[PDB]
Amino acid sequence: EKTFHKNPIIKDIYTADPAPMVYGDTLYLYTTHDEDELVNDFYTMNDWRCFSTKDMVNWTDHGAIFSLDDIGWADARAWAPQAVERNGKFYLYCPVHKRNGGMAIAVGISDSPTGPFKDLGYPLVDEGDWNDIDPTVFIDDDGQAYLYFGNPELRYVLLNENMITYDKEVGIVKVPMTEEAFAKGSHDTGTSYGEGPWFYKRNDLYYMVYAAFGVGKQNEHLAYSTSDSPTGPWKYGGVLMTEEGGVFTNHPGIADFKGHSYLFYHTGDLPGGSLFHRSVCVAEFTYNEDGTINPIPKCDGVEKIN
Ligand SMILES: [Ca+2]
Repeated sequence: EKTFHKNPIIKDIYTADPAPMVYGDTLYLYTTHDEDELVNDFYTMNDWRCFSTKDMVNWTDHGAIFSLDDIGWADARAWAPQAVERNGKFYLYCPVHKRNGGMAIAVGISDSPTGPFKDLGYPLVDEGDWNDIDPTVFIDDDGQAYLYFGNPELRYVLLNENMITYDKEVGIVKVPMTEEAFAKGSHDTGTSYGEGPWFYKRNDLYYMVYAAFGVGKQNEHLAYSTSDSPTGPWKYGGVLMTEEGGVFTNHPGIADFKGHSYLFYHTGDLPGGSLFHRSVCVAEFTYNEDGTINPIPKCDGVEKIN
């Protein structure tokens, strides 16, 4: 019986920007995909992948579940996604380049967590600028869903119950980009907030985890902030994972599965790995009693769970 799985999770394909979703007895891990053959020696990202597990050590590869070619209005940049389930359907939020436009958020819909996903037909969020990447979605206890996104500015909308529209009266809301919320740092706002927001609630505390840029630093680390409310005010928490052992990017995804807590992240540790050929990894961790989280070291692998 296999009882351990050594990182990186998947070894025959380069993956990044992990977004776990637990539904019932199964954890589904959605990722971006760094092509084996790079175009112009640079990031080459066309489709999204899904890998599932029932036990954290045996993984099933579902291949491409959605792609830029499935989105009629988008031409480039299959960037960090997140999926969510609601009312018997699965929604995949994907940041992409809108042809002849800026960065927009697509929503794909499927009756299955492993697709194939069908694009809505037009963008869900489309402000005309280049900020709105790396969406994260969470459905709160009161039934209100939120969609956060952005680099270098964190923004959100209130998603409606159908998950394919948002409240246009509230519109797109900007988060104040303060040191109080996101620490001092080297990103465009002068705070450490970078990209890859990951929004959720656990035991009456809300969390915003993100890729971050420290003062005087070039590479991303992972950090987090907290709030008593889903829309703030956000207060800086601390470092969740340092840059050590990583590549220029890191990107967080957190899930509880069968009573255990996991941080998914990425590195360039696969054979032939690099900043453009990444690999998703996972570390188990535990929360402090007061809801804070100590820094998580990079991890050799995880144990089977039941
Ligand atoms: Ca993400």
